[PDB]
Order: sequence, then structure tokens, then C-alpha cells
Amino acid sequence: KENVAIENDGTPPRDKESLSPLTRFLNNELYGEKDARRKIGEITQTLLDHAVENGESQKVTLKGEAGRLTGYYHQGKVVLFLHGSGSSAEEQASEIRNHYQKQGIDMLAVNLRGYGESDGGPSEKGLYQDARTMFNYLVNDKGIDPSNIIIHGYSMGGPIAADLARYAAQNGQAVSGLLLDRPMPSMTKAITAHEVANPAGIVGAIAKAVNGQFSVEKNLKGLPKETPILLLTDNEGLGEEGEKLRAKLAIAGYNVTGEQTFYGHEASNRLMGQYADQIVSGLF
Repeated sequence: KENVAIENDGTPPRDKESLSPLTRFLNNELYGEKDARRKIGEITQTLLDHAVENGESQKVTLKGEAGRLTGYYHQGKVVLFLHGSGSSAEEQASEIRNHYQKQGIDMLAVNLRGYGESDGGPSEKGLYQDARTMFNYLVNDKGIDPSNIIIHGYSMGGPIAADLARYAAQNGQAVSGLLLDRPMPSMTKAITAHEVANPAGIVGAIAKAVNGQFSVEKNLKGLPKETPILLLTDNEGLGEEGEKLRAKLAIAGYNVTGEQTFYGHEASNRLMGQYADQIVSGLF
């Protein structure tokens, strides 16, 4: 019953933990290295400094459940961008934000815990929670009716975005639609795509050990099946698994649009250019 306004004051600087040798191994694999996770490139930053000075975008800090969640609100009704694995949201949104803003749509772009300048350390259930903070910030600090929002879930953001989509309709704050942008259909299948053939069962063990984590399917169950899900997949190994996912989802009655794309996994700008218009056509 605590749906209450959630912005906060930056007072630095961002903290993390150091844990056990093996979960250090794992977290690097699944989520990326802390340095990678937090890094914000010089060009990326300058473009962002400029944005604030023009009053195009403002820095935003939120009260997360484990700490603070940092990034920007960029403006031109609104995209909730959920970044994925391996780098700061700053980097991941940079090729993406322009394409929405140009059509006078605002984009919320906030790091999950352990990413960019946000506090804490990543985990399946932590990231889903941080998604809800970010949601609530839109609804509550900015009054935004949920049927002006879409959830752009890139990559690992894919399955996370799916869980948010569920929670929002399940809490009668349903969203205008979900974009699974080049999703991770499951962590196992993501770990699988970046390894080879039938490799050393060590790979198979870790892949198996982590079944049921960040499954789009699993995280979608109990979503109203008439909810708009655009699904754009990449042309590389991950994106195949997406096409199987696509099948399973049409099959189970989910209202699923989209197609396979001729773009690699990281080609965000090239992809957004082509599809930006279709995307806003499942926003209405």
C-alpha cells in the first residue's frame, strides 16, 4: 500500500560489496564486471552534460530498496527504458534515446543496482524490484497515467521488463505496452548463445544451475494475454532463441507482434532508426 513519491538527493558516492570468490566469478559472467558495469564514457557524458544545460534532460536519483538508483530523464508519451547486461545504462541508452525524443516522447533511463552510479550489487530479484521503483517514479513523482507508458526492455532488460509488465497490470496500474528489444529469453539460453556447440560440461553445469532465472516466458505468466508485446530479435545466436520464444508466445495466446531483424545484438542505433516508427505504433 506504499505507492508514494520516490525521488531523492544524490550524496555521494556509490557503494558496492565484495562477497565470495565464486559469486564474484558468476556475477562477472552474468552481469559484467563492476568497472564495465559502472563506466560512463567521456563522449557519452559530454553529450549528457550538454543535454542538462539545454534543459533537454535532467539527472534523477531514486530511493531504491537497497540504495540509490541513478540516471537521467530525457524529454521530447513515455518510455521506461530497462537497460541490460555488461555496461552502464548511460552507454546503452545513448544510441536509443534520441530516436524517441525526436518524436516528442520522454525516455526514463535509470541504472539498476550495481550499474552506472546506482548503489548495490546485482541479482535477479533485486533488478525486478529496481524496475518497480523506476515505474513508481513515473506514476508518482510525475503523475503519469500508466497508459501513456511503454516498457522498452533491451536484452537482460527483456525478462525484467516482462516482470514489471506483470506487476503493473496485476496492481491495476497496467502499461500501454511492452517492447522486448532483442531480449534475453532466459539467462541459460543467453549463456548458451555465447558458448560453443557441446562444450565442456562446466558450461552445461552453470547453464543448468541457473534455469528459471530471467525467463521471459516465466516472468510473463499472469500478464493479461491481450497486452501488446512487440518483439524485435537480432540476427545472431541469441536472436534465434528469441524466435523460438516468439513461437511459444503466439502459441499461448499472447498478443505478440514483431519480426526478426537483420541487425546484430548491439546495433541499437541502426535498429532504432528502422523500427522507431513501428515501436510507437504499439504505444497508441
